[PDB]
Formats: sequence, structure tokens, C-alpha cells
Amino acid sequence: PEVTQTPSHQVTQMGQEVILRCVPISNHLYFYWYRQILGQKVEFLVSFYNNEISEKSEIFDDQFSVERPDGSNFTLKIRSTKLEDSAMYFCASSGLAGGMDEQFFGPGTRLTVLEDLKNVFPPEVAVFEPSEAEISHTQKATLVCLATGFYPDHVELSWWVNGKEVHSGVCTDPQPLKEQPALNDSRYALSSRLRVSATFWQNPRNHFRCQVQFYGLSENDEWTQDRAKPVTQIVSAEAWGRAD
Amino acid sequence: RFYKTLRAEQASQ
Amino acid sequence: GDTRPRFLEYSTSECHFFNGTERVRFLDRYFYNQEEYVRFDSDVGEFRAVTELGRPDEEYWNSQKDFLEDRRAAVDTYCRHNYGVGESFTVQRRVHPKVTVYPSKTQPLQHHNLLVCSVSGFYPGSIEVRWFRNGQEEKTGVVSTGLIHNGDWTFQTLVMLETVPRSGEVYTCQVEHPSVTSPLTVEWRA
Amino acid sequence: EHVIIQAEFYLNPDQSGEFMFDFDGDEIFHVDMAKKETVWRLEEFGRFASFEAQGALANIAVDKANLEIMTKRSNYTPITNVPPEVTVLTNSPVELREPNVLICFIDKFTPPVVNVTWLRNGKPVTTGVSETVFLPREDHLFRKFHYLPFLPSTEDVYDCRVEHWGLDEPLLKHWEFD
Amino acid sequence: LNVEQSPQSLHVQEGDSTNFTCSFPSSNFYALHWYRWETAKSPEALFVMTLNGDEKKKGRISATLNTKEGYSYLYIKGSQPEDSATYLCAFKAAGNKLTFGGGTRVLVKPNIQNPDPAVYQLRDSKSSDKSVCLFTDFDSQTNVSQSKDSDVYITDKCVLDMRSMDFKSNSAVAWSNKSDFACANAFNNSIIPEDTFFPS
Ligand SMILES: *[C@@H]1O[C@H](CO)[C@@H](O)[C@H](O)[C@H]1NC(C)=O
Ligand SMILES: *[C@@H]1O[C@H](CO)[C@@H](O)[C@H](O)[C@H]1NC(C)=O
Ligand SMILES: [Cl-]
Ligand SMILES: [Cl-]
Ligand SMILES: [Mg+2]
Repeated sequence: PEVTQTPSHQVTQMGQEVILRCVPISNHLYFYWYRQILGQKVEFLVSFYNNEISEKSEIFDDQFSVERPDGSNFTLKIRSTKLEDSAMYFCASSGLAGGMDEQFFGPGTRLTVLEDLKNVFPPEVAVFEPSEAEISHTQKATLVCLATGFYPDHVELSWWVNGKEVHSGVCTDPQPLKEQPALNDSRYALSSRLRVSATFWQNPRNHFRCQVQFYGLSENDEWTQDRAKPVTQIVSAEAWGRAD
Repeated sequence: RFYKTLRAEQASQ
Repeated sequence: GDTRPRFLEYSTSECHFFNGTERVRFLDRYFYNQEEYVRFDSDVGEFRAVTELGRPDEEYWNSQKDFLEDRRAAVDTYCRHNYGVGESFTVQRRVHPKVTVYPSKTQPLQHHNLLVCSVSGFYPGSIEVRWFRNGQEEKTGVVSTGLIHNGDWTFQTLVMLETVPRSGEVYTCQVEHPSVTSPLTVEWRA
Repeated sequence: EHVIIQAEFYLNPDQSGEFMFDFDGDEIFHVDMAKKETVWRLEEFGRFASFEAQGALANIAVDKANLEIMTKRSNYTPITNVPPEVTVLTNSPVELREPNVLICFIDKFTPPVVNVTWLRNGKPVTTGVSETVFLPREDHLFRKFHYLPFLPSTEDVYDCRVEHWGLDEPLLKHWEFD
Repeated sequence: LNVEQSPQSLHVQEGDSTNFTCSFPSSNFYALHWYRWETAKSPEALFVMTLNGDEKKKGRISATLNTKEGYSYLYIKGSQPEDSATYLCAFKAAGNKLTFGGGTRVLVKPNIQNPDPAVYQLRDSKSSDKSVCLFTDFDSQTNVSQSKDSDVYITDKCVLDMRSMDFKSNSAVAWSNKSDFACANAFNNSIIPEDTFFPS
């Protein structure tokens, strides 16, 4: 019983039209859109009920639009993106037409609005094998994954052991760091660690993989540079078990 | 102060 | 005029106040084409179908605990709240009645005529109008139109008296109203 | 003893809706469905109190949805028209030359749709004209008031022409000085 | 119109209690909502408060409402690591739109048992590209200060839990593309305890 939002993240050029799609809870009566600019408060945009706009933000209408095409989907359309449209877009729904209940929020779409797509770069992903010293001292093995040089911010790092995603023994930086912190178009770096028992790491029939999902250029975006189009992609690095 | 509306609910379908 | 069928959805949310706000009875009523089909009475505590038309709503609305709870709390959050919001210009609204005394017709002395007492532009509705022949109250021959609502926070009344007047006669009209400390008296003589 | 009523309706196919607050038979305010603003009965009430028009607009939306559901539920049973009683009266006792107001009180009718026009010597008047919205009643029928500020004269006759679907032809209520 | 939350950020040691406040208009009140918002998750409702003086409990989380004064208090008793989230409060007037506060970002500092602070050097990815230093197994009191040098990169502390093992640990990472960079000098700006193990 949840609200779903696609895509997770989106990169768009300034001035272009964007469509944030959403799937409210099936039997819900009221549908909403909220947005949050980084470091700012979650702000209301629009509410919708029985095929009509109920309340709208003082900004909305002059810029945005909503549509309810079928009894399953709800969408938000930004006519012409601006640098100030860079926010996390939340979709919500509530069951009662009276409003005396909670609003269920979607996971949100991270929209990044850029002046130019030229500075978009996918990450480089590398895995650093555990220190033999660490093994000899703690009988534990820490693998380190680094995702570097990506632009813009927000990638999803995951660890896979023998084809299965692992969450135990894992920790990833909640926020990435800037490579050239002076620059405003500065690329990012993100790290993560996976810790296992020395026995587990020493078994050579154990495969370790680090995956980074990057959200970049779209199917219909323009690309004129010599380097590979920085499209949405999964970049990965791997490590095998060493008996040592 | 504010006059409060008693909010209405959608009927059974 | 236009003969197309009409469909009317009407709802009332009633707040009945007894002894200030000491006792409050709350009612949320639903009508379809003049027919009340479902209601919530604070003295019942839940939605109850009035007709067969209300049945689905009765079971559906009582199954919605957030909505049902809003109704169980209405006596305070809604009724008493709203009572306090306007109390000073509503329960405390006091408008002075304007009093005029005149004969209806230009009929000569020793013959019948109707003595009119016009009480107008007053608030609230509760008013006592009394007719006096020569200091003594006349209970008979008093024709009232009753309380007339002007639909603008003012009332009016025409209290007429059947009169066969004499040369010495002094007719006096008394108006008792919440907005007046000293009861108003207007006199007419032949 | 006091009664506070929140009265709301929605009518099809007219697509006409109404939201009002009533205190002891008098209107406190209503929400204008065109302007989407709160219209206070006496200007002073807007100085002593507040209202968020949105609560009323949200309730009208629901009444509109509930009308669609109740129509289907009743197997499209239409409303029976109850024609109105019309009374013409004055604000205060009439006196030639001193300004007064003609009150036209339309009562005990349903649906709450009425075409009301003021006639002076058979011709229509709109000067200084005001009206109320549809007011509630314990019997669930409606009330309405129309106002005409006028200068009492012996040379003038007034009429209030009322049109309701429950009336065979338009009802006229006469007034003249006497 | 306006909702304010205090404080903006908050640190609390595992097991300890904390609380934070929400201020909303004292006029046209219908509801006050509290939402829990974890990092990559969606904001999930904790409470919908409508009655003045009501106290609601959802396990170790409590909420109080004072409508006359225009304030709400959120209480977290015996704070757990899973309680780390941004707590948002939203005010509801006559319509359905929510007016949000700025939130209270809660960081529950975990209890670290068996602290063996150490700085290791992992074997570089084929080969070499960069050198990576790992500062692990330190106590929650040890603060990881920034790089200081523009050529070196240092990430803030991070807690990893081996659920099966019931073991929790801190870690920070240091890296640089050549040449003088080494383990001992890696975490200079940070307060390194004297007990910190260095393998030679
Ligand atoms: C409902 O409406 C239709 C058409 O006028 C009719 O066939 C039917 O008899 C009505 N009654 C019921 C109970 O459906
Ligand atoms: C009122 O006036 C309009 C236009 O003449 C008309 O369509 C409507 O039916 C009339 N309403 C009545 C007679 O109730
Ligand atoms: Cl207002
Ligand atoms: Cl709750
Ligand atoms: Mg208020």
C-alpha cells in the first residue's frame, strides 16, 4: 500500500519540458505534488480531487500542469525548466475527501536542471581489496569501493556477493564529496565499505561486486562531444576471494 | 478568529 | 420554463446550543431531493441510515475511523469553537427597535378604526408588545402579524388594536425588548 | 437557545452550488462560487471574524461527487418542484418622499433556483438592487430575499416577478402606496 | 502560512532520550502531522494530531499537541540507530495542503564495543590508479576532520553493522592520486588516539 514514482532521478537541460509520472494508492481520493529545494522546506505545489485541481501554489499554473489520464496514473508537467526547478519532487495521495487522514508520499524524483549537459560525467568505479594486516589483526576483511568523477550528484551504490545484494556489513557515505570544491560545476566522489569475516574473504569461491547506478543523459538528449554519451548506466568493479 | 468548516466526505460507491 | 429533471444534493451541519455552551447537540444531515437519507447525531455517536438510500453510507462512514472521530469531536472543535468565534456580534447582537404609533384609516371619532403599532429594525427576534387603553392593558382586539424576519439581521412587527375611540381616550403602546433597559412607550390620543 | 447551521448544496444539470453559515435564521456568510471568496452578510462580520473559502470549495467538490453517486443510487429519480410563496413588504412603515426599501421574500420552495426581477410601472429595475442566497429552513425547503431601495411616490407602482419551475406562469407580487 | 521546527539538527547517543519542537499558527487549526523521513526512503506518517492536549504513542515515539499555544513536541525515548531520520511536522488548515516545517535531522550515535582504532592500506585496484587508507574500529567520540590538503580526499565517519555478528564499527576513507601520501600522515587534522594500531 504505497505510492510509486518514476524515474528515481532525472537530468534535464534548462528550458526543456519534463514529465514526472506517479502512481497514487489505487482507492485514494486526493492526489498531491510537493517539492523540496535543497536546504529549503518541503513546499506544496498542487492537490487534485475528482478530476479537478483543488488547491494550487502561487507559482503553479504559470509554470506547471497536472494530468490524470487513467485511474492509475497521475503526472506533473513542468512547461519550461529553470535552474530553480532543481528539487526533489514528491507525489502524495490521501484516502479521505475530507482531509482528516495522513498523506502517503512517494519515494520522490530528484530533478537536476542544468544550463548545459557538457559537464555530465559518469563515475569511474574501483574496488580496493582488504589489507592483509587488518586480516592478521582483526580476522575481518574490509573491501572499499570508490565512485569518482561523476556529475551531477546522486548515484546509487550497491554491493553484490555471489550475485546477491548485501546490506549487512555495508556502509556508504550519506552524501558525496566534491573533487574540486571551489568549482560550481565540480565533479563528485562517493565511497563505500563492505566488511566480511577473514574466512569468508579467503574462500576463493566467493565473488565480490560493487555496482554504481548513475543517472545521466536521456535517450532523446543531444550529444556532440567525442567522449561516450554520459547516459544513465551501471558502472561496476569486482573482486574475487584470495586464500593468501 | 476563524469560522471552521465541518469537512464533508465522499459517499459509498 | 425548462422541463429537464433536477437532482439536488443538500447537507446541513447543525449546532444546537442549550444554556450557553453547557449542552450542545450536533447533527450532520444528508438530503437527496428533499429526502434525508443518513445522519450523524452526537447523542447517537455514530452514522445511522434514515432511509434505504442512506444504508451504504451508514456502513461505509462508520468504518472510516478518522472521519467518524471528526464527527464525535464536532461538539467542541466545531460547534463550541464556532459559537465563540462570533459570540460578540451574534449572541450579543442588540439592535434598538424603532417605534411608531398611527391609525391605519382616516376614520372619524366614536366609530371603528385600527390603531397600528409598528416596531421595526430590531435584533434579536424576541419582543413583547403591549397595548394600553387608558393606563390599563387591552388583551382583546389585538391583531398581530407576528414576528417578521427582514433577512438582514433585523426584524419587524405590526401590532394593531381594534379601536372605537372617545374624545378623552389616551392609547399607549409598550415595547419590552432585550436591547432596552427602560421599556419603550409611544402614545396616541384623539 | 441558539442554532448554527452550515448549509451546502449542489444542483444538476444547473451545476450550481452553495455554501453558507446561518445563525438563528440569519446568514453569517456564503462562498461565491464564481469569485471563490467569502461574502460576509454584514461588512462588520469580516472585521470581527475570518473564514478560509477553501474549506467551503472542498465541501462543494464533495457534494458535487456525492450528487453523481446519489443520482445513480436513486435510479435517476428527479426532484419534485415545490412552488414558492411570495410576499412584498417594506423595511419600515411607508411615508411619501422619505427613502425606504422594498423587501421581496421568496419562501417554501425547492429546487433552490429562482428568477426574480423588480418591476416599476411594468418596467425592470436594477438600481441599488441586492439579494441574499438560498437560506435554509427546518422543513428543508428554501428562503430568499430581494431588496429594492426606493423613494415612496403616488405616481409609482412596484412588482416583484418570481419565476420557479413549480409555478405554471411567473408569479407577480404587487405593491403601491396607500 | 508558516511552520518552524527546532532544532534543525540533533545528535543523541544510543539509548538516550531526546525531543524536539514544532511551532505552527494558532489560527484556523485542523491538524498537525508528524512524518519520519529516512535518507533514501519516502516520508512516512507517524501521527495526525487533531485534539488539543492529546498524547499519541507509536512505541518509543510520543507526540503532544497544544493548539492554543501553537506547539507540538516529539519525544524519542531510548533512541535506537533506526530512529536516525529527518522528522518533519506539517500543519493543516481548512483545505488539504500541508505547510511544512524545516524538519529536525536526528543522528543517533551508535554504541561501539571493543574499540581497536587502526589505519590500514588496502591493495590498489589493478593498477595502481590511486592509494586508499582506511581508518576503522574507532569509538564514536573520535571526530573525522576534513582533508586540509586539496590533493587528498577524506570521507566522514560511517557505521557498518554485521547483523549476524551483532558487531558495529566506525570507518572513514582517505585517498590520493600520488605520491607522498601514506597511512600515518593520512588523518593528521583528525584527533587520532595514541592507542591507534599502525602495521609496518
Ligand atoms: C430504474 O430506471 C429504469 C429506466 O427508467 C427502469 O428500467 C427501472 O424499472 C427502474 N427501477 C429499478 C428498481 O431499477
Ligand atoms: C431563468 O432564466 C434563464 C434564462 O431565461 C432560464 O434558462 C431558466 O430556466 C430560468 N429559470 C427558471 C424559470 O426557474
Ligand atoms: Cl476572511
Ligand atoms: Cl495517529
Ligand atoms: Mg481560529
